[PDB]
Amino acid sequence: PPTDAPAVDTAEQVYISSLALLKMLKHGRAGVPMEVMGLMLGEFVDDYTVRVIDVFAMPQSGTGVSVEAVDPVFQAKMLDMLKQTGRPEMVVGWYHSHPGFGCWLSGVDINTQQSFEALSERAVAVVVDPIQSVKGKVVIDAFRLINANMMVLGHEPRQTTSNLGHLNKPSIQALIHGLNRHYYSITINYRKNELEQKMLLNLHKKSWMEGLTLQDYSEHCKHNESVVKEMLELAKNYNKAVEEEDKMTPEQLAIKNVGKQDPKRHLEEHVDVLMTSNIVQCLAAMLDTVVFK
Amino acid sequence: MVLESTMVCVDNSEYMRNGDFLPTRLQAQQDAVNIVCHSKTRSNPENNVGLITLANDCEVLTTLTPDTGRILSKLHTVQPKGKITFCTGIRVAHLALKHRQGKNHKMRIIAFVGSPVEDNEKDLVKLAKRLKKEKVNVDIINFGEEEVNTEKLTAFVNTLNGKDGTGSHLVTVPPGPSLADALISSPILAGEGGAM
Amino acid sequence: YVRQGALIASALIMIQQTEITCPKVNQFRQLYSKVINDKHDDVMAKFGAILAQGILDAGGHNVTISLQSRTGHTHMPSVVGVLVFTQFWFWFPLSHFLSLAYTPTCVIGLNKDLKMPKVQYKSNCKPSTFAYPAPL
Amino acid sequence: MPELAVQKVVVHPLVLLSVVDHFNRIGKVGNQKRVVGVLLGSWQKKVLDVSNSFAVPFDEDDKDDSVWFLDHDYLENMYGMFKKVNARERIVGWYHTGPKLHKNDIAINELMKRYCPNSVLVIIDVKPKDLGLPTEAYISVEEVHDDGTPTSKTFEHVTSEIGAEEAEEVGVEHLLRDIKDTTVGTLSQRITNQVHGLKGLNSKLLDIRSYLEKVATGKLPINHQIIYQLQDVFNLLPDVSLQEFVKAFYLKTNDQMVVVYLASLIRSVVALHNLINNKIANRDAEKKEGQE
Amino acid sequence: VIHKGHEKEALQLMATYLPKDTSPGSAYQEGGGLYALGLIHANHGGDIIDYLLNQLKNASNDIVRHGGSLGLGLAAMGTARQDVYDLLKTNLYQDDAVTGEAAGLALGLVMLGSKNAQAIEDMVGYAQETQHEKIL
Repeated sequence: PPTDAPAVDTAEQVYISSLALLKMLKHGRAGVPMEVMGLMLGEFVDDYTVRVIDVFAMPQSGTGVSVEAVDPVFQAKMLDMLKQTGRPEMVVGWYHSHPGFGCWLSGVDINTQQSFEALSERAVAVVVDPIQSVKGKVVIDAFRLINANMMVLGHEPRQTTSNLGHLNKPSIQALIHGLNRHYYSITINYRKNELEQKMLLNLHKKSWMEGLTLQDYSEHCKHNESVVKEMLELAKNYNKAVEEEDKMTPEQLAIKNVGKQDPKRHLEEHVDVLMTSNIVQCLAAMLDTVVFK
Repeated sequence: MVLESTMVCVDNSEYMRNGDFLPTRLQAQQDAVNIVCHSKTRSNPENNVGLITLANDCEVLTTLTPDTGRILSKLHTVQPKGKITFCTGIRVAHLALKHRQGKNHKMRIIAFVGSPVEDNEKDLVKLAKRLKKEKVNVDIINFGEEEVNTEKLTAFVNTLNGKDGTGSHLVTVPPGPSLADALISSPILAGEGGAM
Repeated sequence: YVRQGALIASALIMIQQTEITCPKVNQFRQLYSKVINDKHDDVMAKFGAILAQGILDAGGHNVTISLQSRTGHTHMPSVVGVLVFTQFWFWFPLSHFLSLAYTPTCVIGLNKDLKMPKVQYKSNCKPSTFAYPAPL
Repeated sequence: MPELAVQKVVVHPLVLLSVVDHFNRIGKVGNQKRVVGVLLGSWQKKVLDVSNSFAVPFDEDDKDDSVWFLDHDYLENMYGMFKKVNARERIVGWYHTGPKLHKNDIAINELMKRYCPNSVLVIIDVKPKDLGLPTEAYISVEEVHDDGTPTSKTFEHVTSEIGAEEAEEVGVEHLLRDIKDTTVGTLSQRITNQVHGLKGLNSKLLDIRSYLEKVATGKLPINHQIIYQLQDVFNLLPDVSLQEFVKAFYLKTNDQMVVVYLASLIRSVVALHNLINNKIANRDAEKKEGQE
Repeated sequence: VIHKGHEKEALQLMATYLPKDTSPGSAYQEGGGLYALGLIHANHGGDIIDYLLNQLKNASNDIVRHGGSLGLGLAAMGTARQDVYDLLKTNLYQDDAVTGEAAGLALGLVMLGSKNAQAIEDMVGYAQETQHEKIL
């Protein structure tokens, strides 16, 4: 070469701002049966990092992911309406849900993204599973198609851009020709602002909650009554368990899972609710005696 | 011309029920607006036309939009009532001109006025200094309010003209029956060179 | 990706020290080749298994890692030598700074006139602790 | 309202994040400014569940109060844009980024009311500082007064809080694994509630004290109503039935201990039996530690 | 690295991939050339500091200032030389993906073992503005 040759190598990452993610989850779970889709608005820094700052849905038809209610006039109209708010943003990608199963791209899925590849060259297709994502990590990947033609022509070991890694499996269905023929795995990050963090952190307005109140003292004796009688019932069975365990080997006390009502587990289960209650039950009365003295 | 942001200021007042112009000054006001909007959507192919009122607490009935058809359809339902104000109206007009698609449009207010103005000239020529800062053009159409009024608006439109005679001009409409003065005194051919 | 940090960690731990008090060096060396012949170990592991051998034999069994001088002093080229090699936090070609903590510790007899002597050293011990690889 | 058609306004976290994102959209040199959006939501009882919101171009003079602009046409376009994406999303109110109320607000409340009666304000903060929730909800009602002054559009406070869905829950969950709050167990959690509660009463009372001190001197015309209510406060304080109350409160405590005693005792016995189990497992592990 | 130890003849060995005698073709082998030259002449830079300063001063490709910063920082390593510290400082005030990574590292190398308390309050402040996983 007398001049540089085409290049691609890149550890592509997506920042999804704490705002966006919540909208993708919510709106995406709206359509468990018929998955929704949405445009992704934000900026595009250097060339290693997509910055999705915000998203907004698109309408649909009533069968699935049609692109006859993915009107060019919808996204046109909206883009102008968000310029007049104060968002000089452009389309960077398109996300949808594949609820209930693995974060992969289907034939129509692939094909669709191909259109966002002609219209624009920088497109990440981001995937959210509002069902499985529940509680914990939040299953959410990202994918970008890869030129299958160039792969056939000898650039098959030349679709390796320099990404980091962490391995997947259940989507090896279409990821064995996905990761290794049709698309690949981008990696996801977040940006935990301190203002958003001090905002969400709020979940209780207590200046009228506990400590300025306390349950009804006839509602509270009817509670103790019940528990401290259940104590008796469990107690008896507890003696009957302490005679048994002595005369048996731990394999038979191991598989003892018929009527869990007998053992310690329920005297602990109780005492920690009872106590709790009551202690504090306890302090609440005293504290108010001085506070509103 | 260049693409511009036009703001039609129409007035509500008991004075807008005078037979001294075309049947009733109400109806006649409507026709005049209908021509000045249409005539500034053919000068440029694109041009945003507004429509606020100048009475009570000055209000917006339509924001900047290119459809003359909305400007004519809200305008049907006004009513002659209240006492106009010039201050409140102007100042809401800026806030309406800032918000627009595209920042290459020019700021032009087409203002129709029609009842004695009760603000002193000292405050009006402070607002005209703030408009001089904000590069706002303003045409004032005296559809009435020239014999029942000594024009403070003269010192208003000369506070905007340091040297430019198009920067701001106060257009008059003779108070007779004058059918033919509300059509030629239009701001697209009274106080500028263009007439398209 | 923990394996990538425990193969290279071993091959740094052991560069031309052989069977002196750590006989494990034939056990780990085997293991550096165990996972090059395999097509069942991840690329992000293989990359750390190639260097496991590549630094071991570094310099022809002559250079070693030692951040301070045997005189006694922490010389800076070595500190940076293993500080910007270990670092792949985001950049992959940072794998040459390991030539600046490489030192060929050898007695370099220099004659009174800054020229080359001929003179040798008695063995106070057998050639097994002397060592140096065996090409096979 | 007197109507039982409003009471618990419940705002989901993504709204909070949405207004806090809107406050930095405008945020160039137009910051230090009230910014306003419309609240989309659903509701069917004493609730106004807020879910979605989107900024509306809004301006406001910084010394006048009749010079405010709000692109209601923009609303009648977007409102339909979002309806076309989710049915069941009427306009249940509109939010105003604080820091507190402005005289101008009532005006706005009637240019938003041309859509939905019952519209509410939801003052959200752009600065974490309060220890209660940054979400106060007001309604535009009107009333008559005993003094004989003309009817007015005031603003009346209704209780507020934030809730969630599974989606919302999970996203927030995910965003607070840095600031862990789950290491803290039950018992201590509620002691926290009872100290953090005094942290509220303290500053509320403090605010009333600054107000009373404000009218007494450094004059600020008296509003008989405030002082009225402020009398009911000092009649309601628990006092006049002192001796009897004492003799009873002591008794109910006595009970409370009786049951704590029992609780801690059982707890002890059970833990001790646990210890016996450890010792015996240790002996039988010592027979294995020998052998070969 | 393989030819660390060649001094007056290293410019010639690397003259068949270094710029001028070699085409602008693949700026990768030009940037890599400069980086290599900083590896050969690491801590002893004499005429080579000037050579690399003329290679960075007239540079117009991003890859050349990448590998180039990596060579130049090594040749002037442990030194002060306020000229090269400010050239490499301009690389960082230019905000370009792969030029600012290598340039940042190279400026930490130019002032190695010293750092003026002014250069710190320079670099940390510039780290508050910037945005990147490589330059930052």
